[PDB]
Amino acid sequence: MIIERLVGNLRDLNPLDFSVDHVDLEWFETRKKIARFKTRQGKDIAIRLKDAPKLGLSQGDILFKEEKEIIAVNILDSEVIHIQAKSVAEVAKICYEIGNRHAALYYGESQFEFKTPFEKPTLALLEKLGVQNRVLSSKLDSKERLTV
Amino acid sequence: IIERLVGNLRDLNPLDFSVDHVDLEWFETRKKIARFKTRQGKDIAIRLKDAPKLGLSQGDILFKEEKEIIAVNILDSEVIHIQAKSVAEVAKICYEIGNRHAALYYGESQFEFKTPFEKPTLALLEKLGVQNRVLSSKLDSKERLTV
Repeated sequence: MIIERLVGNLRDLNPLDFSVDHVDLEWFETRKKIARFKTRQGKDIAIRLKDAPKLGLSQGDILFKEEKEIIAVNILDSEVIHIQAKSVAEVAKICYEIGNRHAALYYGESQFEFKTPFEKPTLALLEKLGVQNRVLSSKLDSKERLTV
Repeated sequence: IIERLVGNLRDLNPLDFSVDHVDLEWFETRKKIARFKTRQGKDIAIRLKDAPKLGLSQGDILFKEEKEIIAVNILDSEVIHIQAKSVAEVAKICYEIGNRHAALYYGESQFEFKTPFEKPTLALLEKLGVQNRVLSSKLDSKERLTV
C-alpha cells in the first residue's frame, strides 16, 4: 500500500517466524521520506512517512506487518573504507580531514574505528596521512552516521 | 634576509637578551617568502629554506647576533576553546568543523580543541550542545591539524 509509519524493527525480534519481504535501499537512499519502491518479491510500495527517523531508515525497520507477512528495509552493501585510528589525536585528524573533503562518515563498531564510502581521493588522503584502513563490501547503517 | 631558523626562545634563553619580535597573525605563519618590519621597526626579509611544514611557532628565533635577538610572536585572537566529553564527541566536533572548513588546533589536554572564533562555528557548537568558552588566546602553528 502507501506506508506512513514505521512498525518497529526486526531487531526487537521477531524469531521469524515470519515471511519477511525486503525493500533494498542504497545507503544514500535511506533518507527518502517520500518515494515508491518495488520489494524483493515485487510488491509495489509507497512511502510517505510521518516522523521518519532523522537519521534515515535502518536495517530491519518494519514497513508493514499483516498477520505473519512482513516488509522490512534492508540496506545494500557498498564498498567502504574501514578506518582504524591509533589515537584520539588521529581520530580528530582523520575526522577533520574527511569532514573537509565533505565525504560521508559513520561510527565503526569500536572506539577508534570509522567508516566512509569508498572514493579514490578519500583513500589517497588516508594513505597520505598513513592511516590504517581496509576496503570492504559492507553496510553503512543510518543510525551510525555523523549528523553533519 | 633570514633563510634559516636559529631554534627557539623555549629551549631558553633566560633573556638575558634584547629580543625584538615580529608580529604575525596565526594565518600568516605559513609564509615562506615575505618582508616584515619588527616591533622595533627593523626591516626584515624571510626566504626560508626548510620552513617547518606546520608554520612558524611562538618564539622561533629568526636572528641572533651577540645579545640581540629577533623572534616570531603570534598575535592573540579570539578563540573558541572546545572541551569535548568523549572520543565520540571528538569525532563529531572535528568532522563538523572540518566540514565548515574552519582552522583547527589541538588544545592542551586530550579532549580540548581550539578554532578561530566565527559566529557560524559557534552557532554549530551550541547546536551540538558542545562545551566551549571564547577567549583571547594564541593559535600556535605547531599545533595545527594539517589539512
